[PDB]
Amino acid sequence: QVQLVESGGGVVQPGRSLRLSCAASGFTFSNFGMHWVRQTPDRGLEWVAIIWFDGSNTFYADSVKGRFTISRDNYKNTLYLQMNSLRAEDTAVYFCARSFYSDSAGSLFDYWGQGTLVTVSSASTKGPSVFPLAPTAALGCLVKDYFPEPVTVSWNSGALTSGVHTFPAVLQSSGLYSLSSVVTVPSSSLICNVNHKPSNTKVDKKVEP
Amino acid sequence: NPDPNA
Amino acid sequence: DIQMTQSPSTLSASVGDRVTITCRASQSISSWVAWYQQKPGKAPKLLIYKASDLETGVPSRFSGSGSGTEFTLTISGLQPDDFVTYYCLQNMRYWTFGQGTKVEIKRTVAAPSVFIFPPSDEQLKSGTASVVCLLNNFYPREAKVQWKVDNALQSGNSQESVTEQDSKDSTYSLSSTLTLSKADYEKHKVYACEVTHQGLSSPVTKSFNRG
Repeated sequence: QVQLVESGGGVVQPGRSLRLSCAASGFTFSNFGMHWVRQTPDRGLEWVAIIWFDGSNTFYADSVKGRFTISRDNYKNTLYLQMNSLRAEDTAVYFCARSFYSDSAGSLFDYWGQGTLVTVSSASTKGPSVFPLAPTAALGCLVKDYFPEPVTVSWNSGALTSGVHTFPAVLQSSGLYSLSSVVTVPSSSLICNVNHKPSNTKVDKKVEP
Repeated sequence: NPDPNA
Repeated sequence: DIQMTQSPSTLSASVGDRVTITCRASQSISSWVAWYQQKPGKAPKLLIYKASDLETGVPSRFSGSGSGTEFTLTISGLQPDDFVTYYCLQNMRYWTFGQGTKVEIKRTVAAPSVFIFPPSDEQLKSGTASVVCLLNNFYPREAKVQWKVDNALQSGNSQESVTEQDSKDSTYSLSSTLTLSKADYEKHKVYACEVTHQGLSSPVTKSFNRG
């Protein structure tokens, strides 16, 4: 089947550069135009660039003209996106998208990649500080001051699943994320597993009243 | 939007 | 450019309902409108193209109509797997998406279970103080939280987030974090969290004397 796999995402300092790749397989890459499309939590789906099958034509969204460049390798079957002068507005998930054209449908998208996150920030990678939220009875953990996302929280090593709420993180004024994870117990009280991939941090904290 | 394929 | 706006932003219905999402263009685009569906964490999926043409393999309950500036997507008989987000796209000159419409499961009103958490001591010796207020399993999603320190409102010093609608309760949960310095924290004593929700006949407050 068709497969598009993005790679190259990561944290970029404002004004610096970054390149994204997209490995295509399961079809003839050289016959289809390719797109890049990005998505922001609060701005929606924004089309970035399109390249022809033979790379002859190429068009960009106005917000990236002069900074971005879409290329293509019709031998290694890979789509590329060179991103210069990155701004904060560029922080989003960047999707690879194969073009679909018919005489009735026009140019569209059909097969997408899994997406890859690009974070334009001035922060350094840092491990999270795990503080306990001590107690029809509520308890939890506080995952504070980590960068970049994501963190992974589990309770009792994936056993205590019922009644758990791991909340979406928030970006604080320092530029570091913070996150809450709560769980309800039957008041007959008798450990959160925070794992931060970038900082290689694994913290396990016990919550007693 | 023209046809970007072959 | 051409702008795309969908109405409403959030749709509330039950399984089996017939719902309609409306998409309006800033200029006439004839029938160059497609409809995509995005599930959480996954990529968009094509459902309708050319305003009213159903993409291969898409169930027949999905249906689209429209020409010129206004366009409608209709789901006759909502299925459980359909309570996600739906975008409209124009493909006349380049490509512009709408803002998206979340289809949400309608449920009976449920008041939140409010909990307040004092700052951890390991955090207090570090310099900062975080006070978490938990609003557990409520419906609808609209809620108001206000922080009170010695009966004094707190503006610009708290952040909150809400979980996804629960696949087993169709409820929501909120957590607000009030962030104060250790000097400002040990200056006062009564830290309270006031919650206003439709299920509450009166605002609820969970306090904790500093100790």
